[PDB]
Amino acid sequence: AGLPNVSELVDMVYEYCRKRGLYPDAESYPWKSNAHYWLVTNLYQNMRANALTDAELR
Amino acid sequence: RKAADELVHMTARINRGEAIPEPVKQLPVMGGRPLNRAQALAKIAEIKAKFGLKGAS
Amino acid sequence: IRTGQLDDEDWARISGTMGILLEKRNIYIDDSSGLTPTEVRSRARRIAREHGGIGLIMIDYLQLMRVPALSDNRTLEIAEISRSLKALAKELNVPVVALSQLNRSLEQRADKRPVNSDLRESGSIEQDADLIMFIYRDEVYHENSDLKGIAEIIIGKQRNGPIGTVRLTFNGQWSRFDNYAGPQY
Amino acid sequence: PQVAGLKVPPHSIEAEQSVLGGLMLDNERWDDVAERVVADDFYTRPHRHIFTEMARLQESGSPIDLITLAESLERQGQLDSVGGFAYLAELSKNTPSAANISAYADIVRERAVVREMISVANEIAEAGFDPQGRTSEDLLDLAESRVFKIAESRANKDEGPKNIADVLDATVARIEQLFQQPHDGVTGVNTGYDDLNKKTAGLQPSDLIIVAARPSMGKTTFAMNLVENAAMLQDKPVLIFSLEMPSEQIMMRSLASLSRVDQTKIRTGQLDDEDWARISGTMGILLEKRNIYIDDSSGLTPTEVRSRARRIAREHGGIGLIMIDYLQLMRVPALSDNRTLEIAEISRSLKALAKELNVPVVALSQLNRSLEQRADKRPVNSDLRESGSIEQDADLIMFIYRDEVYHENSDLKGIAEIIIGKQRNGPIGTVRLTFNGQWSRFDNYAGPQY
Amino acid sequence: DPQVAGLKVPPHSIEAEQSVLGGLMLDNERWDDVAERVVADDFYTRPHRHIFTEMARLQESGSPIDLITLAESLERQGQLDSVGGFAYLAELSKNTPSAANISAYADIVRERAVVREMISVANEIAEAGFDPQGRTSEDLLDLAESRVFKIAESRANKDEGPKNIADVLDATVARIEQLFQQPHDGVTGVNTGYDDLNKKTAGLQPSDLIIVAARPSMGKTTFAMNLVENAAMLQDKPVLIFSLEMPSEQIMMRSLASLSRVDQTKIRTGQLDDEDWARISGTMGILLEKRNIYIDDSSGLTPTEVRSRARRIAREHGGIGLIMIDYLQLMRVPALSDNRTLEIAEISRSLKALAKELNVPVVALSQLNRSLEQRADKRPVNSDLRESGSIEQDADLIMFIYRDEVYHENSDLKGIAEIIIGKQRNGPIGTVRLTFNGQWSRFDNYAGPQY
Amino acid sequence: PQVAGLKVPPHSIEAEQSVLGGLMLDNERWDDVAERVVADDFYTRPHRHIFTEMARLQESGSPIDLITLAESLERQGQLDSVGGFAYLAELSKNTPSAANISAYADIVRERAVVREMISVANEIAEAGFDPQGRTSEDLLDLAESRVFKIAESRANKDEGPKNIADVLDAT
Amino acid sequence: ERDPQVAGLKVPPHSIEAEQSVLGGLMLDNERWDDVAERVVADDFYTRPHRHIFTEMARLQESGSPIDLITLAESLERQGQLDSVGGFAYLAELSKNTPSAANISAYADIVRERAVVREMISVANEIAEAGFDPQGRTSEDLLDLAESRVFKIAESRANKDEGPKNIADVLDAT
Amino acid sequence: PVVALSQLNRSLEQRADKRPVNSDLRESGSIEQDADLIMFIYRDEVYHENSDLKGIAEIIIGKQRNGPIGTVRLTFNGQWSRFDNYAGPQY
Ligand SMILES: Nc1ncnc2c1ncn2[C@@H]1O[C@H](COP(=O)(O)OP(=O)(O)O)[C@@H](O)[C@H]1O
Ligand SMILES: Nc1ncnc2c1ncn2[C@@H]1O[C@H](COP(=O)(O)OP(=O)(O)O)[C@@H](O)[C@H]1O
Ligand SMILES: [Mg+2]
Ligand SMILES: [Mg+2]
Repeated sequence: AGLPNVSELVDMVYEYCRKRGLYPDAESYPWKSNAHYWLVTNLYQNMRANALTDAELR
Repeated sequence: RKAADELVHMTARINRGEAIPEPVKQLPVMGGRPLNRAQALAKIAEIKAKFGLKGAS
Repeated sequence: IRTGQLDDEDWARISGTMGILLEKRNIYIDDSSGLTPTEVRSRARRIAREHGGIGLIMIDYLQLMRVPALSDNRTLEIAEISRSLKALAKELNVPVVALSQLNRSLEQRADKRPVNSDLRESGSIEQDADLIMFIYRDEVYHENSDLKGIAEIIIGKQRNGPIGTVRLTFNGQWSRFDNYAGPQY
Repeated sequence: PQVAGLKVPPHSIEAEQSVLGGLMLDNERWDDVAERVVADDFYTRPHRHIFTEMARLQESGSPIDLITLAESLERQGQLDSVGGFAYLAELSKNTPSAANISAYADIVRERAVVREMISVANEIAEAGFDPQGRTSEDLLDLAESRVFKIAESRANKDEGPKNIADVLDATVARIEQLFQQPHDGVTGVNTGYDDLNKKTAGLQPSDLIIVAARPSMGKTTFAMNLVENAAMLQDKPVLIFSLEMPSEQIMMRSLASLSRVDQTKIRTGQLDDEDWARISGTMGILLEKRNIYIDDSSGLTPTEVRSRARRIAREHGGIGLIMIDYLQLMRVPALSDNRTLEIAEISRSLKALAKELNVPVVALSQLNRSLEQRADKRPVNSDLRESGSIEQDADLIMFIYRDEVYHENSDLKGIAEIIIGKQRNGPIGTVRLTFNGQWSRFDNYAGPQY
Repeated sequence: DPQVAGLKVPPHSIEAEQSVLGGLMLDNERWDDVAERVVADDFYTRPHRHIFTEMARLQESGSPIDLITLAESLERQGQLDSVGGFAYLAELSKNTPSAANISAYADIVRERAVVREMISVANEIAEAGFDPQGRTSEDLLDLAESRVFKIAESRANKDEGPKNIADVLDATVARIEQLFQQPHDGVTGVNTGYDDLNKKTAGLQPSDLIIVAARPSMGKTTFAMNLVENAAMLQDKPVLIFSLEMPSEQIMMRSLASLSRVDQTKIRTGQLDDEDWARISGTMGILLEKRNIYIDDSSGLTPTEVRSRARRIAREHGGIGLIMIDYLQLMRVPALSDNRTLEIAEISRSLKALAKELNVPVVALSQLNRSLEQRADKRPVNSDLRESGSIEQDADLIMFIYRDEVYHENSDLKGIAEIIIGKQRNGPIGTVRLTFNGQWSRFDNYAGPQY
Repeated sequence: PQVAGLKVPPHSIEAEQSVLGGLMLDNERWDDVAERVVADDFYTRPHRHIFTEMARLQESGSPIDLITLAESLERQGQLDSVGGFAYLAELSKNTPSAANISAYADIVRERAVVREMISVANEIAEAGFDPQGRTSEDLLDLAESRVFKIAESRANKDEGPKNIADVLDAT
Repeated sequence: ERDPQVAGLKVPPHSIEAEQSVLGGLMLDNERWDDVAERVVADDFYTRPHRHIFTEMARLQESGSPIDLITLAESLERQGQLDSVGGFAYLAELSKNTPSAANISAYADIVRERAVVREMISVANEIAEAGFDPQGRTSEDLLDLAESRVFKIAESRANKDEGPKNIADVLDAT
Repeated sequence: PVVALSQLNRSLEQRADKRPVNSDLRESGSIEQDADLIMFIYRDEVYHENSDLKGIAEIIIGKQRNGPIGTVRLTFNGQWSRFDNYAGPQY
């Protein structure tokens, strides 16, 4: 199971939310694997849809 | 939360015996029309001739 | 009928119905839009004058009628429409059945069966109407309803009689209401 | 009329008496009379009553001779109202049998048309003298509508109440008309999409159609695709009202859609030879047809829309489809104080226009923000807040939903759902389509169907 | 003598016509209001129609329509006698008071004209029906239809109604050819001065509504002024600014700092050396050579005033190239002060209508709600436009300004701002990075590495 | 033009023509005219356009005589809108050189101030007739603000867009 | 006449019904006078009889006398001003036709608003008329006249929120 | 004596206690002022099915010119469309 921890996942989400504005689509982002793609995208959508705070994000 | 409440209610009903009803459905739709364009046009013409004052063209 | 895909028995039934209707000849239809109460009264008077009276007047529906002098306030317009309809009904000595619509807030209540207060913006309608009937179909709101094909006519106000619910069978296939043959309580 | 005007209302008693007498004497000519004159074309009540009774007897399978007609009238107690057996015998006797009843029927037909035109003129004058709270726009709209009903259609009467015989004839005519041209399950305007045609039987005339979606869902794109398909698959003019975009951007989107050329290239001009050839072919087809009209005016009112639609119908003998985008930008100056009354008036006027011109009217609308806060974001009728009358008056309501708009992870990329929230004369459900935003196009869904 | 039984031709009012003409003579700025409510054919007497026609022609030529000018124009064409003379013109000038409700009189004239024409048309139709004179029924019906349709005539110029597809196709081909004639390097509208923004937006398109939104201190005013400066330098049409937030002097000081690339604090405190003075002199010389920037620093403006002033500027200087409003949270709609959502919807609708009418890009600045500062990611989204759903619905382009160093002192992106395209109606969406020089109150092209 | 009760906006075409002709004939007095009158004080579009072009030429370091002014206008395509070389020559010729342009510039002055005052009064009356949802207090505040702004230094009209020249002078 | 509404817009804004309601409420209730006094002035009344009645009622209130119908009628009769007002018949009509059980504050505000709007319109007319006929006045004189006329509208308050005071008066009070 | 019948707006039904008062004659101020006697009719069984006052109606005197005010209870026989004297306890 090559899955990141909570802190690594949150850091990846923050980096994605910083950098994804410079790419044509979410699939153009340099993903490490499919699990990272799904986790980061789902967290990003949930955060931007429900106005999650930092603790709620974690 | 609603799903949890519904599960609790359904489990309570099941544990008290009871029988889960089998929907209700709503009617058949029928069908079976062996009628084509020419015969239906003949029927329309027959109706027009019988009722006379159609004046439809 | 709408798509024209009928068979011989259906054509025979339609021919019989048309023959009966053409033998009777007592139905008149006016599909105008934006009618004022004055135009409705004038046309009803003309029909009664030409054919020796009327048996029933039907309007569908009163929300589409217009009173140009009172377009600013909807409540006054509805009150004027209801008053004019009552005056016409008393003048021609005929029953007048007018269709209306209900507010959206009804759909937010726990029970969606209509009440008089659901005639919001039309209090004068409740005040002036001799009979008020609400149509309720449970299957419209609930897909898993046990009352599919059953409709309820709820008498919200009868001036000279009782009130209650009457159950009918709804055949939307034929666009008809029929007597309810199920068990009665 | 003799000297100046004496027989001021155009009528001829002699022609009516001759027609009735000839029909009594020779029952075989009834059909020739029945296609040249109606009961309402007669001036006196006795003649209308006699003609109606004769029509009833003839269509019940009975002779319409003098004795049978008198017997039928006596049973219903209407013989005295007509004038009696004396008057019936006078009609039978005075008019000679050897007559050309077709000319008399045509004469009776024309006088009725002229008299009804005079009647509508009198109604216009009376409405002008007593406005009863109507503005100048309302009076002009009323006059134009009345005269248009007089002239454009068959030279018949005003709106009025109609007997069930005329309505039955019209229904039989509608059925025959729908049968004569096999459109394979399409009775209205062909939408160009097979599943939508199956669910809706095309866009039905005299119906109000609402297209609603959240911003950037493809509402304008879908409406323009419907307009293009209606123009290509029909001969009647198609009229567009656009308060949202200039006509040049509309035409660029239409070129991208029809020629299947990327819209960015067309907008920036960076095209190649094959794209130029496709655009040339599309322009050639469009200039060969010439049945699309565009009005990019801003601040439209319902009166302006109705007036311009009537003018177009006068110019080209009918319309095929009307499209408005969108109704949240329309204005009713007399009701600017309350927005709800303004929206209700707009919806009622659009429904009235659709009924009057016998054309489908498709009006675009927006939804409320709270829809985005639900667990499932697919629209429902209650999401039309501030527009309850829109839900009450619309004949067809279609919501556009793209899942990729909300979710980047969506497996339904390129797939759009048309959700029928209210179908008054048919079923409701979801129709799947393919969304090509590159060409600003919707296409038939080629995937598996459950 | 004519008693109460005079009911033949009631619908007219000479007093209303005299009031309208006198008010137009006394106040020429009301003409538009009169022009939208009455036409030359609504007047019952021939002299009044002639006067209105001459005044309309003079207004079209740009000349004033006061008493002396109107009389001199009439005397040149020899038509002064037909009106009634300078005597009648002077009588109209003298008798009409300045207490004129010209709009009400114009409406009264309009209603009477419509009623009278409708009655006359009804009389003509009925009299034709009573006297066929050999015409068939179809001819009479066509005559009646033509007469009834001819009544509705409005002073609106061409392109008022629907347009045939041939004309629109000609316009589209002309637009494509015009874009191909002058190489603007992928720019079809007003140039923004930034390469990446030009690539993503293809300039600021005419007839489009553009919204710029950000939290306070992000740089909305700075970015808007940079866009205005770039549009003014890269065009020839006037550029109009509606600054309800700042006085014109501070705006000009920021503009001088931006254009001359001099430190803003030095200009504010006056501590400038010789090179700075030379730069400022060059900038002022260029600006005074161009002369295409107009600033209006009035506060509490309604959309009607904005439309009127924009129309006046376009009329005086033959067109506009860009309109800028900063910001729309200070505009007022008194009739809808009770409900904020309706007020914002009306403002957005009027701005879109003005943008479409004048065929100019209109940029309007806006503010965001405080709740954005509580989310984990503070970059703006569309839903952060709370109370302004109509803004999201009506805007053709929506851009948000975000600076990370505002919220994070230890940010790694200091001096880097993001323009986030939250909604583009005719293009893609994404993030454009720029460099923020707050010293000069300027945004510049991002020269850093691009991913 | 008996002027025995006539209500005409205060203006004088003769003063404008004299000022323009004098500036055409003698470019040195331009400053003595530039301190007394602005472009907006002129009542006609051609006169405002001519004055603006002359100001632009003078502040760009160029003579503003008839030939140079006509050539500069022609290059921008605005010569036809002004009235043409015929009208420019008429302005140059009809107005005598021996004139006191100071008095005429002071005439193209306050007449515009009175016209602005009449405009403010008309705006106040129009706002009073059609409140459009405004209360009486709001109308009184608007009137007070307008009449207060107009009576302070009278730089230009009550309020509206201003050319960048005036804003640059203020800065 | 011959005027449905063509001459009906020369009339300055006003409301006779609100004036009559206020006067009747004052006649049939003397406890609310201050509430009326803080919202309306004698110059806010469009007709001379109403201004005279309000002035006499204010005088009686300041003298401590009741302001009922009988006392007001007697006071007017003694001064000989009863005939000018419209008579005891008109006074009784105002007292009777106007109900006592009413909210006089709304009518007072209505009377106040119409007076402000009418005075603003009249001041604008005067300013424009003076502008068209200078009669030798300079531009500065006309601007000063316009400013004084405009700001004299919101002024003319008897005693209500005296406003800013010079430091001398406040220092004397301290 | 002239007895004119009137009706009340729905706003009265927005209160917890729905018994009418004088101020409930809104939009009819002239009626309230000119009336010499004002009587409101109330029936508790209309609003509450489980009410204990079935067949009992209240006549409430909201304004009397020449007498007192109060509530009078009566029996309501809707079967005969009649009002009768109340035989129960009076309060
Ligand atoms: N040049 C383009 N390339 C690709 N897609 C585009 C382009 N222009 C617009 N779109 C798409 O069109 C959609 C919105 O279209 P439209 O229906 O005109 O807007 P609305 O739905 O607000 O009426 C957007 O979701 C966008 O993805
Ligand atoms: N002299 C200066 N040097 C550096 N930065 C400045 C200077 N003056 C202003 N700023 C920056 O400008 C920002 C606000 O500019 P402005 O666009 O007026 O804000 P708003 O977003 O309210 O329009 C502030 O965050 C401030 O850091
Ligand atoms: Mg759209
Ligand atoms: Mg700012």
